[PDB]
Amino acid sequence: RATRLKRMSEYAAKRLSSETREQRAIRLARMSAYAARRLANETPAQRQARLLRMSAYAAKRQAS
DNA sequence: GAATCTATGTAAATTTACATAGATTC
Repeated sequence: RATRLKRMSEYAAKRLSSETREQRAIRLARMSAYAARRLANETPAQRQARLLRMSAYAAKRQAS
């Protein structure tokens, strides 16, 4: 696992550092579309858990 | 406070694209 995960991270990082502007823009656009649909399709339970995590993070940022 | 976007990790189909956590933007 560690040997696989380390090598996976190396491959990913290597791809990322060599991305063209266009490749990065595409990847980010796809991620923002993915997040937006996840947000659109959230259940009431998922929404509540998310808002609680976000308030926890905000409080944490506030304290440091 | 909450919407929105993104850096990071890695499950699943070497490379894609998913998924989470958390950072930014409003």
